[PDB]
Amino acid sequence: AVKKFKPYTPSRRFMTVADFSEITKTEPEKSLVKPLKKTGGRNNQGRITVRFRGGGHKRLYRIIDFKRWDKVGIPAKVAAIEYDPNRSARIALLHYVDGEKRYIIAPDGLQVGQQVVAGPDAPIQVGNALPLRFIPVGTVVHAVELEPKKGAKLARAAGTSAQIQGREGDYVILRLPSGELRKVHGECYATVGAVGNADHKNIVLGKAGRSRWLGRRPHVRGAAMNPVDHPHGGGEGRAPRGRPPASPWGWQTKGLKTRKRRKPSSRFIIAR
Amino acid sequence: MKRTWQPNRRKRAKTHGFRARMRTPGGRKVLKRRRQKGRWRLTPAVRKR
RNA sequence: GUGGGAGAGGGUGGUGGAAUUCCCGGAGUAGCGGUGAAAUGCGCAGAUACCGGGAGGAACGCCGAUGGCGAAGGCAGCCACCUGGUCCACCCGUGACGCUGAGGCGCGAAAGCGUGGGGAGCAAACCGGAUUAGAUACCCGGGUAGUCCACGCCCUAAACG
RNA sequence: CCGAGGGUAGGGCCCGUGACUGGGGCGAAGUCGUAACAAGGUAGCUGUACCGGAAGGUGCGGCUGGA
RNA sequence: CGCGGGGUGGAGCAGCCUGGUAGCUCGUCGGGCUCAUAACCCGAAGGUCGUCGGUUCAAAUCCGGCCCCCGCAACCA
RNA sequence: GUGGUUCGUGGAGCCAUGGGGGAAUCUGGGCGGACCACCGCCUAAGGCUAAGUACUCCGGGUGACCGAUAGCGCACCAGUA
RNA sequence: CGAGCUAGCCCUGGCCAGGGUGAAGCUGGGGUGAGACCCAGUGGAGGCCCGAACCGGUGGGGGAUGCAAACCCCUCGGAUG
RNA sequence: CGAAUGCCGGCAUGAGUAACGAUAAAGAGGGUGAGAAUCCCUCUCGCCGUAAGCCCAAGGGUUCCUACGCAAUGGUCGUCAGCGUAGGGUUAGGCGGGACCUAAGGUGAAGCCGAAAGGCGUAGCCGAAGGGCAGCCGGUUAAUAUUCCGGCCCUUCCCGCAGGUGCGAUGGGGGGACGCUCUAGGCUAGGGGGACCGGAGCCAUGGACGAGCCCGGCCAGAAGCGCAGGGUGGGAGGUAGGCAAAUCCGCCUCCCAACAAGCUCUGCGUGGUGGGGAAGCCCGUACGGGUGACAACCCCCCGAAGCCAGGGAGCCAAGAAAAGCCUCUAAGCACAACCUGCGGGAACCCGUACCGCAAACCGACACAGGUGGGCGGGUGCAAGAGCACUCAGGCGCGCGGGAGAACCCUCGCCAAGGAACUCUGCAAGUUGGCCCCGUAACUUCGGGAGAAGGGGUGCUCCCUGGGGUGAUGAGCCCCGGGGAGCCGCAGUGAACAGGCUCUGGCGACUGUUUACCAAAAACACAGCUCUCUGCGAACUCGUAAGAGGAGGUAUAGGGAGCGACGCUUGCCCGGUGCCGGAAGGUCAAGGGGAGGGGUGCAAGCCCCGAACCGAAGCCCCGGUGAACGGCGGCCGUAACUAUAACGGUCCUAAGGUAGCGAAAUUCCUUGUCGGGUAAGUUCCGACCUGCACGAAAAGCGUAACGACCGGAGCGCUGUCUCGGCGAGGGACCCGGUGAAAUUGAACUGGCCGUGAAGAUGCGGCCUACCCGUGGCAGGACGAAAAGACCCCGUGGAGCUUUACUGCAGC
RNA sequence: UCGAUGUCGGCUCGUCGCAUCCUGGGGCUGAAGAAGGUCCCAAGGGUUGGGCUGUUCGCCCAUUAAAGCGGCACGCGAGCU
Ligand SMILES: NC[C@@H]1O[C@H](O[C@H]2[C@@H](O)[C@H](O[C@@H]3[C@@H](O)[C@H](N)C[C@H](N)[C@H]3O[C@H]3O[C@H](CO)[C@@H](O)[C@H](O)[C@H]3N)O[C@@H]2CO)[C@H](N)[C@@H](O)[C@@H]1O
Ligand SMILES: [Mg+2]
Ligand SMILES: [Mg+2]
Ligand SMILES: [Mg+2]
Ligand SMILES: [Mg+2]
Ligand SMILES: [Mg+2]
Ligand SMILES: [Mg+2]
Ligand SMILES: [Mg+2]
Ligand SMILES: [Mg+2]
Ligand SMILES: [Mg+2]
Ligand SMILES: [Mg+2]
Ligand SMILES: [Mg+2]
Ligand SMILES: [Mg+2]
Ligand SMILES: [Mg+2]
Ligand SMILES: [Mg+2]
Ligand SMILES: [Mg+2]
Ligand SMILES: [Mg+2]
Ligand SMILES: [Mg+2]
Ligand SMILES: [Mg+2]
Ligand SMILES: [Mg+2]
Ligand SMILES: [Mg+2]
Ligand SMILES: [Mg+2]
Ligand SMILES: [Mg+2]
Ligand SMILES: [Mg+2]
Ligand SMILES: [Mg+2]
Ligand SMILES: [Mg+2]
Ligand SMILES: [Mg+2]
Ligand SMILES: [Mg+2]
Ligand SMILES: [Mg+2]
Ligand SMILES: [Mg+2]
Ligand SMILES: [Mg+2]
Ligand SMILES: [Mg+2]
Ligand SMILES: [Mg+2]
Ligand SMILES: [Mg+2]
Ligand SMILES: [Mg+2]
Ligand SMILES: [Mg+2]
Ligand SMILES: [Mg+2]
Ligand SMILES: [Mg+2]
Ligand SMILES: [Mg+2]
Ligand SMILES: [Mg+2]
Ligand SMILES: [Mg+2]
Ligand SMILES: [Mg+2]
Ligand SMILES: [Mg+2]
Ligand SMILES: [Mg+2]
Ligand SMILES: [Mg+2]
Ligand SMILES: [Mg+2]
Ligand SMILES: [Mg+2]
Ligand SMILES: [Mg+2]
Ligand SMILES: [Mg+2]
Ligand SMILES: [Mg+2]
Ligand SMILES: [Mg+2]
Ligand SMILES: [Mg+2]
Ligand SMILES: [Mg+2]
Ligand SMILES: [Mg+2]
Ligand SMILES: [Mg+2]
Ligand SMILES: [Mg+2]
Ligand SMILES: [Mg+2]
Ligand SMILES: [Mg+2]
Ligand SMILES: [Mg+2]
Ligand SMILES: [Mg+2]
Ligand SMILES: [Mg+2]
Ligand SMILES: [Mg+2]
Ligand SMILES: [Mg+2]
Ligand SMILES: [Mg+2]
Ligand SMILES: [Mg+2]
Ligand SMILES: [Mg+2]
Ligand SMILES: [Mg+2]
Ligand SMILES: [Mg+2]
Ligand SMILES: [Mg+2]
Ligand SMILES: [Mg+2]
Ligand SMILES: [Mg+2]
Ligand SMILES: [Mg+2]
Ligand SMILES: [Mg+2]
Ligand SMILES: [Mg+2]
Ligand SMILES: [Mg+2]
Ligand SMILES: [Mg+2]
Ligand SMILES: [Mg+2]
Ligand SMILES: [Mg+2]
Ligand SMILES: [Mg+2]
Ligand SMILES: [Mg+2]
Ligand SMILES: [Mg+2]
Ligand SMILES: [Mg+2]
Ligand SMILES: [Mg+2]
Ligand SMILES: [Mg+2]
Ligand SMILES: [Mg+2]
Ligand SMILES: [Mg+2]
Ligand SMILES: [Mg+2]
Ligand SMILES: [Mg+2]
Ligand SMILES: [Mg+2]
Ligand SMILES: [Mg+2]
Ligand SMILES: [Mg+2]
Ligand SMILES: [Mg+2]
Ligand SMILES: [Mg+2]
Ligand SMILES: [Mg+2]
Ligand SMILES: [Mg+2]
Ligand SMILES: [Mg+2]
Ligand SMILES: [Mg+2]
Ligand SMILES: [Mg+2]
Ligand SMILES: [Mg+2]
Ligand SMILES: [Mg+2]
Ligand SMILES: [Mg+2]
Ligand SMILES: [Mg+2]
Ligand SMILES: [Mg+2]
Ligand SMILES: [Mg+2]
Ligand SMILES: [Mg+2]
Ligand SMILES: [Mg+2]
Ligand SMILES: [Mg+2]
Ligand SMILES: [Mg+2]
Ligand SMILES: [Mg+2]
Ligand SMILES: [Mg+2]
Ligand SMILES: [Mg+2]
Ligand SMILES: [Mg+2]
Ligand SMILES: [Mg+2]
Ligand SMILES: [Mg+2]
Ligand SMILES: [Mg+2]
Ligand SMILES: [Mg+2]
Ligand SMILES: [Mg+2]
Ligand SMILES: [Mg+2]
Ligand SMILES: [Mg+2]
Ligand SMILES: [Mg+2]
Ligand SMILES: [Mg+2]
Ligand SMILES: [Mg+2]
Ligand SMILES: [Mg+2]
Ligand SMILES: [Mg+2]
Ligand SMILES: [Mg+2]
Ligand SMILES: [Mg+2]
Ligand SMILES: [Mg+2]
Ligand SMILES: [Mg+2]
Ligand SMILES: [Mg+2]
Ligand SMILES: [Mg+2]
Ligand SMILES: [Mg+2]
Ligand SMILES: [Mg+2]
Ligand SMILES: [Mg+2]
Ligand SMILES: [Mg+2]
Repeated sequence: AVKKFKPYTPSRRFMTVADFSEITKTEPEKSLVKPLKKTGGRNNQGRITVRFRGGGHKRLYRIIDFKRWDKVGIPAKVAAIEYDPNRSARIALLHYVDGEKRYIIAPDGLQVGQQVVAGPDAPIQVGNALPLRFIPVGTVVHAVELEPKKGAKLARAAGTSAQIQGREGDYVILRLPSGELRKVHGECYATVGAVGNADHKNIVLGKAGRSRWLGRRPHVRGAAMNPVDHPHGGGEGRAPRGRPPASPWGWQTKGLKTRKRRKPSSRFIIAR
Repeated sequence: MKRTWQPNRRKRAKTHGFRARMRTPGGRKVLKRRRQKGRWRLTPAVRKR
């Protein structure tokens, strides 16, 4: 839906906030299962190695369930859907009859009170997790494992999915959010449905501060700098570059393919 | 204005203390040099309890 | 009211085959495309034509009519749901409850616009190749917006009987 | 107190005038090309969209006021 | 003032660097087609190569000096 | 592929070795400056071994060494203020 | 050897007088087939406004062997981010 | 040694000169003393009072208190001191920190890596103004006090008795546990008033013996109460999860509650008792002591930002951890152990003085600078921590006395004119708070807005409407209305408090920046687009291990550019880049050996060595511009001239579209028209001949916004005509202390000449007794910095690239 | 003169030259008069305010007896901007 504001201030006239109506009466989270201390820090042991990180709201990590094959066969009741500061998506709090409480990343269409479960069994319904094999060709799916028993790694961003395209002996072909065509092992779990919160892309930050709230420090142009700092630094009053556009570290930034050629992963990929 | 000396006992101790110098080869040599020199004070005297 | 009937009338969800284009495998060569005639273009780096597989979008051949439906615009593969209009028969109920309609309000082809998706074919602009005195056209080889979908605008027409 | 009028400030409508600009009408025999009327030598017209010295051309849907 | 590029039939341009031969498109002129003009077709004409010198057997062509033309430069103060 | 030696790729041996290949036990093996023949010299891939040699924190001796701006930074409670 | 100054980030704390303006959303009324929407009243949003603390450092003057190796005076920017 | 802007030391000059450190301010009497403006005391005066007053923390480290001192330290003096000598002073189970806990980060057994040194590292450990944890009020010292003492009250341990129970962990669960804005109810701190209570006293100078003036009317406090408020459901089954096990927790399912009824838990009142208790007067202090006193200790009102507290509501950016504590069981042990009550005993270590917005901290100084947290009274002005005055409390800033010139600083006023000043209204004025009328273009519908422009503002009396606290009233406190009237030049009478408008450029906007000459139109910014990246991601850092990215996964991450929003962003892929091409050419080691060479009597041993087989790269074939970039010349033509829709021709990869244009771009240039003016190189509008705009190094616009920059007008003025006067701090004179750069020596005039070309010093002439004080700046090519421009040196550094040569990386 | 001779303009303050702008005296005039022209003498005094531009200079506006030209380190920054 997206919340919109009137221009009672500049920067309030474009600003735009998510709709939280799917956030069920459960705004503060769940101890026990999560949260952990989350360790803010824009850099490695010592030095900054990703520029322009820092500031922005304190967070608690929700330790979510990315391998659903523990509770094969054990169903769970979806108890709530809550805000997760550390991902684009929303998260489902679910209660297993087992007693155990996990969070699943919350797919589009998930309703509270719903039944959900994981395993070879598993009715093909939104929320359920299955090894890729038993899932019908053509159904859209998410939180897909890359290699079996290694955890969900594909399609967890808000409003993303992959679609099952066909099969090939032990592998089923996937079409990933990027549009790539991937052979992913049959035995990999993946949960049916799309991610949801799909209006995430429609949000307009609206002002500088908002950027900072999310811990995004000001990014400065190479043009703004000096020859010591950047290939684009200097010279006089503005300058068009004077070389093929580059990163600060000298590599070209328009076109230069960067995936290494001899990756053994290659023989499992069929697209862009 | 604000000058450059902003005394802090803890800082002076953690920074220039006998135990800091002892911790690394760089520092151990400092004690060696100061000893051979005949320095009355190997490290700065940080006070208080 | 009761009981019936035809229909591409509307909206949503799902689905089927033919064809084109691109990709992959096989087989296969010296030309294919195209036109008034050509050239541009594509092709021994293996094109065209032929067989197998896969992908994707869009439009539904025959039935089809000089036919049907709607208030117009408009509506056509098939299926299910939701839904409007309407004709007949019986003459059962109400009982003049009617007709029209400034304004208002809704709907309103195509092109266009916003946001996002999609993109096979086609195709403004644009680039080439021929034609001409010239060609910013007509023909030909490419080609992007758009053409498709969702939501929001736009309100025009030879919106014509 | 009110009160003609005078004064200060800010608006509304109207008329005049203005470098320069936009298209319009009119003015016997200047230029360019041929769009329309015959199937007008590309059927025409059309709402719209883009392009072009110019008439105009092309895309899309429409009309018969053409076959 | 300095620099380097250029003046060739009526128009716009080739011809030079490796000196002997001035070519193209248009235009002009004569002839056709047409009722006529243009288009088109068949013929033909037209250039002291900016000027002064010499270099060579021979100069548009190579080397000097003036003459207009274009282009660049003129910075530190 | 490099280092060592006077040797800087040189006709470049010798001595060490990171990489690849990879033997033999005296009729076995290395060397005498590419290499080959001859004539010779040595016996690699385990280890230890006084003395003669270096220095001067410390003690002593001596000076065609200084004599308080000299001589050690310091003759003096100086690596101090 | 230095981040006890300065720059950024990390962890844990603190501070921001008093005034203005009045968004959404609620509630009532209106409107409609249901809506949209429109009036109020309520509400109390914002890199919103005036202005101390606080953070600055705009213009002018002074100062110039200074009170000060960047200061003083009047003036001025921000002040729930 | 005579020179090195030489080195060390010593002493001159400037010179009794500049200064003596905030313009908050002093005067007198009396002490003391060898000696007093400067020390003590008293009286008067002034300054601070969201401090210039109190309390913490850091830092400092004896500066504390006292006795005796004044050589030096003190910008003067000093009898004084933060200085010299000595002596004394810092008392804790409850305050802070440690025998408690975890944060970032550190360290780091396991493990991983690294020539060495060392680098990483889930467990643990360390690490704190954050979690935890038991003391309040008074009194005493010259100097400590939540530490001593008094009263009242608590905490752990250890050992007993007495009563309870399956007790029991570093293991399970629960809790601890958390944002920002706004907030309700009830309290407390604190404050105002009182005809009431308590007090020495006091009637002055015209009046007042009065419900007069003045001063004060509290603090702490266990249990039990009372009032507010915070936390919490109770059963019974079933159970497969909480990494062993649980009765606990979790998840089901039935009952009864749904209330805070009940349990607890805090706060606040009250409380046995304990303590404090003014002005004034009298004393001797360097200060405290006594009396007031058997002190009184009561009633209203305002009331927090603090307390109940984990309260409530809203919002998106979604808000530590661990222990203590509750609970559940495990091994064990159930004569143990643990819980409750009561007794007795035990209770360590380090800090404690003083300064603490400053003369004791950071700035070489008793330095107009910098320094975190809490209290911070009253009155008035709408409010407030603002401003004026002033409680408590603390100060008059460690040179003074005169004078009353120039000039400077800071300040006040000014006839007439009013921007004529000037690069510029620079500066200075005008305006200024609050209530009420009233407000335009334009606009993204919010705004523009405090638009503009106006009016009101004191005091007195009369009438009158709402609340709040009390009971539905009096009072006490907040907000209103109406009507008469009074005084002055003037009523936010003092202080604090916008000058306004029109029109351009740039940048959308709040932000950011060259600490110490630039705050901007530069950076940033939401947003747009291109490109890389399928996850052990790309990229970054690191030799490595490893880490960031990210406990993220294409709606995500990195890189580049543009830079809100509107309308848009043309043509060129020839060169360079990047992308795509199992063909071809070239292409290194390696393979391969036709063939040849050297030695051997030979078997042999050792050399070179052509075919051919050999990657990436380059070549070559394509693509791609929100990739690097680029986007023409010359002639002719219309029935007045003029101009050229129209044509010719050359060349290119293509030959700049729209929009804009004498511009933050225009040389010629003050282009030419128009506008503002008496007059306009600037400004605004146009034209286009664009030296040398033009589309994401974006193009053209845009409301709002700005300590930006330009042009104009109103208002107002000492900016100016053109100055004048007054004020205070200096300047001047006197007493006290007393610097500096500079300096070859000096017995240091003018002119015209001359000289290395600008002479006090040389020539000629002219002038001129010796020495100071206040002033002025023409000169000593005055001082200051071994010119920062310029060149030179086969000097140096930062930067760049299709310079050379390497290296990392790929 | 580079071990420094501050560099345009303005402002303040002057002073000097004369090849004189005005005022005084004068000759020739194609000088009727008035007013001019032009040459000689003469520096004693005077030689305005504004718009524009950093400007010097210039161009304007309104005046005037006139709206002079040059030098003094393009006079003058230990005098200012
Ligand atoms: N009245 C005509 C209107 O204007 C236009 O027409 C104008 C022009 O097109 C037209 O120009 C014509 C030209 O077309 C034609 N080929 C040649 C002719 N000499 C011109 O003529 C013009 O100029 C001449 C001389 O000055 C006059 O005498 C004459 O009146 C005038 N029409 O002159 C017209 C004005 O007079 C539109 N084409 C027409 O549709 C419109 O309705
Ligand atoms: Mg936890
Ligand atoms: Mg590192
Ligand atoms: Mg470290
Ligand atoms: Mg940026
Ligand atoms: Mg820069
Ligand atoms: Mg660089
Ligand atoms: Mg430039
Ligand atoms: Mg550059
Ligand atoms: Mg009937
Ligand atoms: Mg009708
Ligand atoms: Mg329509
Ligand atoms: Mg359409
Ligand atoms: Mg968008
Ligand atoms: Mg096509
Ligand atoms: Mg076509
Ligand atoms: Mg033709
Ligand atoms: Mg019809
Ligand atoms: Mg008009
Ligand atoms: Mg007109
Ligand atoms: Mg036609
Ligand atoms: Mg025609
Ligand atoms: Mg036609
Ligand atoms: Mg059309
Ligand atoms: Mg066309
Ligand atoms: Mg220079
Ligand atoms: Mg060597
Ligand atoms: Mg050998
Ligand atoms: Mg040998
Ligand atoms: Mg030997
Ligand atoms: Mg030995
Ligand atoms: Mg001697
Ligand atoms: Mg000595
Ligand atoms: Mg001696
Ligand atoms: Mg010495
Ligand atoms: Mg409202
Ligand atoms: Mg507000
Ligand atoms: Mg604000
Ligand atoms: Mg403010
Ligand atoms: Mg000498
Ligand atoms: Mg000396
Ligand atoms: Mg003197
Ligand atoms: Mg003096
Ligand atoms: Mg003096
Ligand atoms: Mg003083
Ligand atoms: Mg006062
Ligand atoms: Mg002492
Ligand atoms: Mg003392
Ligand atoms: Mg004494
Ligand atoms: Mg003294
Ligand atoms: Mg002093
Ligand atoms: Mg004495
Ligand atoms: Mg003392
Ligand atoms: Mg102990
Ligand atoms: Mg500890
Ligand atoms: Mg610990
Ligand atoms: Mg370590
Ligand atoms: Mg660790
Ligand atoms: Mg602690
Ligand atoms: Mg404690
Ligand atoms: Mg004390
Ligand atoms: Mg138990
Ligand atoms: Mg436990
Ligand atoms: Mg626990
Ligand atoms: Mg009396
Ligand atoms: Mg009490
Ligand atoms: Mg268990
Ligand atoms: Mg007393
Ligand atoms: Mg709460
Ligand atoms: Mg622990
Ligand atoms: Mg103490
Ligand atoms: Mg104390
Ligand atoms: Mg303080
Ligand atoms: Mg002092
Ligand atoms: Mg001070
Ligand atoms: Mg401060
Ligand atoms: Mg207060
Ligand atoms: Mg006020
Ligand atoms: Mg104040
Ligand atoms: Mg005046
Ligand atoms: Mg006056
Ligand atoms: Mg006036
Ligand atoms: Mg002026
Ligand atoms: Mg002037
Ligand atoms: Mg101005
Ligand atoms: Mg001003
Ligand atoms: Mg302006
Ligand atoms: Mg502006
Ligand atoms: Mg800005
Ligand atoms: Mg700053
Ligand atoms: Mg600066
Ligand atoms: Mg600024
Ligand atoms: Mg500044
Ligand atoms: Mg990692
Ligand atoms: Mg991570
Ligand atoms: Mg990106
Ligand atoms: Mg920009
Ligand atoms: Mg930019
Ligand atoms: Mg472009
Ligand atoms: Mg190109
Ligand atoms: Mg190409
Ligand atoms: Mg290319
Ligand atoms: Mg390639
Ligand atoms: Mg190759
Ligand atoms: Mg122009
Ligand atoms: Mg230009
Ligand atoms: Mg004019
Ligand atoms: Mg003009
Ligand atoms: Mg530009
Ligand atoms: Mg561009
Ligand atoms: Mg821009
Ligand atoms: Mg700003
Ligand atoms: Mg004055
Ligand atoms: Mg005075
Ligand atoms: Mg004196
Ligand atoms: Mg000297
Ligand atoms: Mg001379
Ligand atoms: Mg002499
Ligand atoms: Mg002389
Ligand atoms: Mg002088
Ligand atoms: Mg020099
Ligand atoms: Mg050289
Ligand atoms: Mg010089
Ligand atoms: Mg000198
Ligand atoms: Mg000098
Ligand atoms: Mg004369
Ligand atoms: Mg005369
Ligand atoms: Mg003016
Ligand atoms: Mg003069
Ligand atoms: Mg000159
Ligand atoms: Mg000049
Ligand atoms: Mg000068
Ligand atoms: Mg100066
Ligand atoms: Mg001077």
